[PDB]
Amino acid sequence: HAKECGGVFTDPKQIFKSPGFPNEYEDNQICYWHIRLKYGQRIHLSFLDFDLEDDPGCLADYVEIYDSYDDVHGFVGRYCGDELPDDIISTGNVMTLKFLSDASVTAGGFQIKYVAMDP
Ligand SMILES: [Ca+2]
Ligand SMILES: [Co+2]
Repeated sequence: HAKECGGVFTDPKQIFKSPGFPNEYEDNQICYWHIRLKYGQRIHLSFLDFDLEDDPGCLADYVEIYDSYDDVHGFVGRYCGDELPDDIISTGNVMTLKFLSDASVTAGGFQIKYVAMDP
């Protein structure tokens, strides 16, 4: 139980896993993680593991990161393949992660850490 993932996260620190990790993710997976810390705090995001389906535009499988509390504002990047994306630091107290896999081809998945940064 199961292909369940995401929600809102307000703790100082957490490691997000792709559903099933360390098993490969499944097809047709969508997950949203919304990080919200205290006003004045920022988010240091780091990639422990990253292995998704690869294609030139990441049109199939991807993890998207937003420097905001939605998946509309402050788009920082879209990632796939087996390269570890560089660390991401938020400009504010909010960050949004979206994972999507399409109908075919799976890979190892990911573990992504965030930690609070104080002023
Ligand atoms: Ca796929
Ligand atoms: Co606007």
